[PDB]
Order: sequence, then structure tokens, then C-alpha cells
Amino acid sequence: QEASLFLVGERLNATGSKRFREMLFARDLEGILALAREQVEEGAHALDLSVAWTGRDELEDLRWLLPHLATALTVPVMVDSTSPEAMELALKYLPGRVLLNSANLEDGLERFDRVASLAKAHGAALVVLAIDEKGMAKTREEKVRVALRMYERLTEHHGLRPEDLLFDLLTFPITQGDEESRPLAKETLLAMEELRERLPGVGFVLGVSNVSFGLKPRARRVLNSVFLDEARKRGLTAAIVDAGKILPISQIPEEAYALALDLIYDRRKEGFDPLLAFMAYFEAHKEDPGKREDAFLALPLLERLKRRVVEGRKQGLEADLEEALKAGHKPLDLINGPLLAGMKEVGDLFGAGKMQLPFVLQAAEVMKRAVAYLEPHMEKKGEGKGTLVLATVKGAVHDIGKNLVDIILSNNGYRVVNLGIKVPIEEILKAVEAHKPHAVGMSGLLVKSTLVMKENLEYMRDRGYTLPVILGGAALTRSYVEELRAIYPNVYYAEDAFEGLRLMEELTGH
Ligand code: COB
Repeated sequence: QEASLFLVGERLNATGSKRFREMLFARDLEGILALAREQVEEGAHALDLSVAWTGRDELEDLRWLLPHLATALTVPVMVDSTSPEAMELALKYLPGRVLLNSANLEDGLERFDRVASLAKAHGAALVVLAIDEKGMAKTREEKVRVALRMYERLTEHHGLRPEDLLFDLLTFPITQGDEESRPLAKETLLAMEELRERLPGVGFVLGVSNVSFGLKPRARRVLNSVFLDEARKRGLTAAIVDAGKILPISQIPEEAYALALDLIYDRRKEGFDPLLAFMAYFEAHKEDPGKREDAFLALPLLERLKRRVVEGRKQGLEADLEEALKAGHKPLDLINGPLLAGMKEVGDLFGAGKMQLPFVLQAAEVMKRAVAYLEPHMEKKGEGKGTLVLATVKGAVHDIGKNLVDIILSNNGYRVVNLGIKVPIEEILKAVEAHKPHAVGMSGLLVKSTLVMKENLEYMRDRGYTLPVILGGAALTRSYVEELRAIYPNVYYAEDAFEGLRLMEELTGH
């Protein structure tokens, strides 16, 4: 329509493409030049280039590759770097054909102006990321604030033309399933629309592929393509894409289109989760939606509760729990029986490669809602028997166990200070000094997490501590915690939350 979109080929990027990385390391010139020509045939108008890698001499790599790209391509190169010397080198070999990638305010005005001056001086296009000193702009209001500040500086101090600018309000993944990043696509799109109006004549660019990160190939292609189009509609001029894997909107089935939008704009309904629905669309072995729903509703009460956790079925949960409390079913039994049995099954399915990670998250969300609704119906016996600082150790994220321990001990008269997850030993002991607890609990599921526990106890030993530490987790074995007593004589293994209770009871003298 208004003008075609300037496509930038993403593939020559050490951070992004594993294939390019390995090609670069191996010094596969023919491989790289093939990959460049290929992207242009597939419809790219320019090529992003990033050779920066942890432990590699950026400048060396560029000195090698650039002379070749120079002669072997007609199209422009977008140089993706934080080193000005690198940008200079690129500007040397490819005069007139360069767009400079990062220019931003993360480390203040110093870095920003250095890059901008180059752009001005070598008459190169400039990309401007919406990142300031407080970090990445995640909302529109932020993305706009930052852009405008930058625009002022670029146009007045450097005298760059609007036309010479490309604003990258950022592209975040919305596919990992965490609640916090549901609207980060939407907020970018809103900013773009507002800035197109307030800053006429500037360009906009996005690294489109990111929005979809870690979905199946086919799903990415759709989500990428719909995002690209919606950004275009709101003023996008350039796009860092895989040119060969963007579908025109006319070729995307109506359902997939709508699901992609549902996800991008976070159009939550009552009984719908956009992300999971979008994922589900691409899965094969699709039953009659009505047939599946009927098969489910036909299950026994306990078996249906289980399947709610596995299939991640939030809606009608409180209904079913209400029903089970009406029959002779006790809260703790519903958890330690059908609900946790579901959680085990999720484990096995994820382990077999039969379930993707966000579905596991949604399973956990059903479990948490379930326990939230059941917590008032559990017995609340005793009060103020003692205190427990409880936490998941460095680099461990699983916490359904931890939280059950919280609930059960809290219900049996213990004060539980739950420090949440990934808690370093420093922070744990800070809270120990604060709350003066009778014991410390450390959760962690994976093997590596047990070695952290060992380190944690070494640390605690060395700073004089002797209060009881209760360790729990899958990979933990009682035999192993017995050995740890050589480091810290007051460690205890806990198989389950009830053992935690039993230990706390013995330790406080009940
Ligand atoms: C009650 C609780 C229910 N179960 C659960 O919480 C979930 C079990 C499940 C299915 C795992 C398989 C399984 N069958 O266990 C699995 N995940 Co998960 C896919 N996971 C998740 C889920 C958790 C969500 C949450 N908010 O907690 C997440 C998506 C976040 C998840 C994430 C990961 N997961 C991952 C993996 C690999 C595994 N995950 C496992 C643990 C498992 C075994 C499954 C697998 N499939 O292979 C993998 C680990 C193998 C191993 N190392 O040995 C990984 C790396 C996946 C990824 N590639 O990103 C990632 C971990 C990142 C990291 N550590 O940073 C889940 C759901 C699982 O059991 P529990 O053992 O925690 O508690 C139990 C409890 C009950 O009474 O008391 C005990 N206890 C535990 N701690 C303490 C105590 C008791 C006391 C008294 C204490 C003071 C502390 C005792 O250990």
C-alpha cells in the first residue's frame, strides 16, 4: 500500500543463527556467501550482520568477512554491534551501503552520541533502540518518552534528518507463557502508532522473529507474519525478518489469523488462554472439540479433577471442588491424591517430549487455583509454635512443593516466611537475621540444585550458623543429606511436606 516494507535478512547473526555461528567459527566463506545470496533471492532488501560473540575478537572476524561481502553483494548491510571501531571498519569496506544497528541511552549519552556521529558523518541510516538508563522500555508511555528524548538529541545536537532514523521500540517474546509479558507486543504497537503521528518522517523497525520465540516452526511463521502486518499498519517501515518465512495475510487461515491476534493483543476471554489456543491450533490429532469436551465431562469426579490439572482446564474447577467437598472428600486428600497425581503425569508427558513447556505452566496454574480455593476448608490447628524461613535455592524454579509446605505448616501453627525462588544464600541468611526462625528450609529439584545446597551449608558453617536446615527436593536422597551432616550437623532430609511438619514439631518440642 503506502510503500513496501524494507526487509532485512536476519540470518547472518552469530547470536541468533546457530548455523551462521558455526559457519563463522569454521571459516566457511562459501557457506556464508551462499546464505547471504539465498536471503536476497528469498526477498530480502538488505542483510543484518552480527559477528559479536562472547570470547571472540569481533574486529578480527569482520576484517575477514567484510571484504568478501563487499564485492559479493549489491544490497546494504545493517551492522549489528556495540563497538564503534567495528562500525567504522564496516563503514570503511561498505561505504554508502550501511545502517548502524544499536544506538541507545543504556550507558547514557556518551555511547549514543558516538554512534550517532558516525551515522551523521558517513551518512548512514541509524537504528535507535528504546533503551535508557532505567533499562528497556516495556510500556508505550516509556517507549514514547525514550524515543522523543532521543529524537530531540539526534535532530538537534547531531542534525540527523528524520528520514535517516529507524526507531526500534522493542520486540519481546510473548510465547513463554509468563503473565508479565502478555502485553509486550501490544505496548510496542501502541507506541508505534502514537510516535508515527508525533514524529512524522521517522522510520520504524522491529526484530519481528522474537515475538514468537520457542514455538513450533509453523506457529512462528504465522505469529511472525501477523505481527509484521499489524506493525506495518501502525507505521513500520523496515523489518528484521526471515524473508523466506513470512506469509502474506491472504494466505493465513481465518482461525489462525484470529488466534494470532488474540495472542498479540492478549484478548483473554472467560474460558480461553490465547497462547495455548494458538499453540493447540498447530497440533495434529485434533478431536471433535465437542467430542473431547463430552468425553471429559463424562469422567468420574476424582478422575476429572486429575484431568483438569493435566489438560490445564481452569473453567469449572471451583464447581467440581465444591462438589467434592459436598461428598465425603477432605482438602488435603484432594491435593495429595488426584491433583498432585495430575502434576506427576504432566512431569512424565513433558519428560517424554509429548507436552511443551507453557502447558506445564498452565497445569501448575490449575493446581495453584485449586489449592487457593481449598485453603480455607483445611483445618487450622494451633498458633505461634515457631518460625520457618523457607526458600527455593539459587537457580531452581519449582515451588509447588515449597508452597504446600507453607500452607501445611502455617495451618499447624507455624509462622512461615516464604522468600520465593532463586534465593541466594546471602538473601536467605539476611531473612534469618531478620525473622530469627527456628529453622530454614531450602527446596530444589534438579541435581545441580543439590550441589548448591552443599555450598549453602558450607557457607552457613563458615559464618558460625547452627540453626536447623531442612532440605527437600526430587534429586535429594536421605543418604546424601546424611553425608552433608559432616559439613552442617543439623541438616534434615524431607521426603514430603508432612515430614517437614514432623521435623518442625520435633525441633520446637511438640
Ligand atoms: C509437590 C510437587 C509437585 N510437582 C511440581 O512442582 C511440578 C513437577 C514437574 C511436572 C516435574 C516432574 C515431576 N514429575 O516432578 C518437572 N517439572 Co520442570 C518441567 N517444571 C515444572 C514447572 C514448575 C512450575 C512451578 N511454578 O513450580 C516449570 C515450568 C516452571 C518447570 C520448569 C523446568 N522444569 C525443567 C525440568 C528439566 C524438569 N522438571 C521436572 C522437575 C522434571 C523431573 C521433569 C522432566 N520432564 O524431566 C525435570 C527435571 C529432571 C532432573 N534434573 O532431575 C526445566 C529445566 C525445563 C526447561 N527446559 O526449561 C525447567 C527448570 C528451570 C530451572 N530449574 O530454572 C513442573 C510442573 C515440573 O512435588 P515436589 O517434589 O516439588 O515436592 C515434594 C513436596 C510434597 O510434600 O515436599 C517435598 N519438598 C520439596 N522441597 C522441599 C520439600 C519439603 C520441605 C519440608 C522443604 C523445606 C523443601 C517434595 O520434593
